[PDB]
Amino acid sequence: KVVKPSSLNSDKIPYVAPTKKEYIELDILNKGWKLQSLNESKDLLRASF
Amino acid sequence: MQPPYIQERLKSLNDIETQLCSMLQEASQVTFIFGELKRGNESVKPQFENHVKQFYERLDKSTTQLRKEIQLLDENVGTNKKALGQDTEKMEEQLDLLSAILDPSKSK
Repeated sequence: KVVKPSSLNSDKIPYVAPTKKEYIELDILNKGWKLQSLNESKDLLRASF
Repeated sequence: MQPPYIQERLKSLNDIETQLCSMLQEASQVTFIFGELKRGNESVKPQFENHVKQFYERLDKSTTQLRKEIQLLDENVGTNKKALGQDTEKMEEQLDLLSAILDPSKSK
């Protein structure tokens, strides 16, 4: 009822030029969240056991 | 009481679930130790090998013994009945009571 649906149309945008800046931090911080997940994994398993 | 064979069968089964409980407990300690191993202290590193080896050897032989029990089930096949004599034994005891009634020197 809001609108006749033709809303989403294909479009093109270029990929941002890569560098050392963001991937290394992205992956080390992913390491951080997965070390977190390991910690809560161990804690939950200990509580369950 | 039950014949002995059933007695050692139930003892072996009880040993089986106690071994399973020990396996679960050792899983708990190995999960515990891996956390600090990931933390970064290498002192408890030697204990890790021992814990893993004991965990695996506890997991294996328990299942092996249970397999032996299930195998025993295979050859144990072929290897109110009491009522057939029940009245008789009742009969016996009743007459015994009469004897106690019949002799006044034993009613003390």
